[PDB]
Order: sequence, then C-alpha cells, then structure tokens
Amino acid sequence: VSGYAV
Amino acid sequence: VIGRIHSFESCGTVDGPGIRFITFFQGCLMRCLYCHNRDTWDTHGGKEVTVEDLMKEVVTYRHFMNASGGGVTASGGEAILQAEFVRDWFRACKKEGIHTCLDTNGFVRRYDPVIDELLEVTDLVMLDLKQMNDEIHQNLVGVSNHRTLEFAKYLANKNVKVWIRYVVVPGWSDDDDSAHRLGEFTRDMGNVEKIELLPYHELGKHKWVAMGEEYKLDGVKPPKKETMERVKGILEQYGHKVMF
Ligand SMILES: C[S@@+](CC[C@H](N)C(=O)[O-])C[C@H]1O[C@@H](n2cnc3c(N)ncnc32)[C@H](O)[C@@H]1O
Ligand code: SF4
Ligand code: NA
Repeated sequence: VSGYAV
Repeated sequence: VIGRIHSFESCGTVDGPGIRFITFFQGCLMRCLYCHNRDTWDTHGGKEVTVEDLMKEVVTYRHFMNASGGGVTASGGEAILQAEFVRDWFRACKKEGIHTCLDTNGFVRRYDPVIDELLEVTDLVMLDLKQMNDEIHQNLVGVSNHRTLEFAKYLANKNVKVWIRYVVVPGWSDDDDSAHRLGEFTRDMGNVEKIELLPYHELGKHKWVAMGEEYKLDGVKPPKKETMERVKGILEQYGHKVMF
C-alpha cells in the first residue's frame, strides 16, 4: 500500500 | 507560490517513518509501467493550494506524528517538480518541529538553488532507483536513469539521510544482475540508511482503464517471497540494512 493515492 | 496536488492522506503508515501526513502532488514526467497513481501524471488537474492551507491540516495531526515518530511526506506523482512549493512546505514544518520526508524518483533536470534549499529543509529522502540497467530502465520507466543516478550521487555527496526504494517487479527488476548493480552502486555511498524493497502489486490499473489506456503489467502477479528473499540477500552482501 506504499505510495498509493486513492 | 501555488501548489497543485492530487490528494493527501492525513496519516499513512507505509510512506516512511511512523505515521505520516502524505500529500500527493499532481504531475509526473516518468511513465513507470506499474504506476498505481496513473491519474497522477497529468500536469493539469488536481486542486491548487497554499502552504497556509496545508499546515492548517497537518498540524492537527501533530499527535499521530510525534507518537509514531512520523511526520509529513511529499509524494504523489513527482513532488520534485514543485520544488519551490515543497521546500516552502518543509520550511513551515521544520518551524513546527515537524519531520520532513521527500518521496521522489530523483529525475532532477536543472540543479537550481531551490534544489539545495529543499534538501536543506529535508530530513529524509526516499529515493527510488527503478533499474540500474538503463536498457531496461528506458522501457520500464520511459526514460534513461542517468538523471536519477546523478541525483543520487548528488545526495550522497551532501550526506543526505537516504532510503533507497527498489520496487521488485517480475521479469524487470527481479533478476540478480540488476540486484548487484544496485547493491554495488549504493554501496559506495554511506548516507543511504537502508534499502526498502517493494513488491509489485496490481492496483491503480482502473486508473489506466478509466483513462482508456492499456495496463501492460496486466496479468503479472506479485513476486514470491522466494524472489524478494533472493534479491534481499544479494543486496545484504554489500552491507545494507536491506529491509523489505
Ligand atoms: C507512485 S510513487 C510517487 C513518488 C515518485 N513518483 C516515485 O515513483 O518514486 C511512490 C512509491 O510507489 C511505488 N509504486 C508505484 N507503483 C507501484 C506498484 N504498482 N507496485 C509497487 N510499488 C509501486 C513507487 O515506485 C514509489 O516507491
Ligand atoms: S515516478 Fe512514481 S508517480 Fe511517476 S510514473 Fe513512476 S511510480 Fe508513477
Ligand atoms: Na520515491
């Protein structure tokens, strides 16, 4: 989930 | 100075030390095939903002930051493209006793004064090294890896607390040659605190789909603990805290 912009 | 951002997570747990307030800036010059924020590329789009506005949000989380040993993180697409705005943001954070983290790809074209000014107010930089082998790099990312490696030299050359991030994708960065190159390259430099490996994950594909663009890595499944394990050792040989 590293660096995941929703 | 105006800031154009995609979005922000008031407090993520996987974007650097502790729990951090992450702001994802809009725009990116690279075109990594695995990019999970494809909707982050476009220079246009995303809301405009001022540091006054940002701090007016980051401060309210002081709690989670202190308690987690976290801080703020500049990421999204390529924050280094809005270097003036970011360094302003860190200057404000520094002045709040807040810890700053810059999550970048290091594709620095011109080494202007603002670069040094940003680094001056930056506590840690999670620099991504996507592929030492440029032949592959140019296809994986869409550009040569020279500017990034230069930025890496630059950093080491100024003793900047660095974390090298190496996203391990099947068939592109999972091979052992590439693992040594990285291990060798970053070995020289001793400012690189550790090497955080990141397993590729299918996610953010719909962002491509939504944009009528084809997600090539479609099908590619995440690497195996065996693989990650292998790479890890290869790099732990050069003596880094290779922690994935
Ligand atoms: C999307 S980036 C934004 C900052 C900068 N553009 C970069 O890539 O370093 C934040 C982190 O997410 C990683 N990342 C992007 N897509 C990924 C994926 N599909 N699987 C695993 N990691 C990914 C990037 O390599 C980087 O370490
Ligand atoms: S550098 Fe980061 S934001 Fe830009 S395309 Fe690559 S993963 Fe996506
Ligand atoms: Na990065």
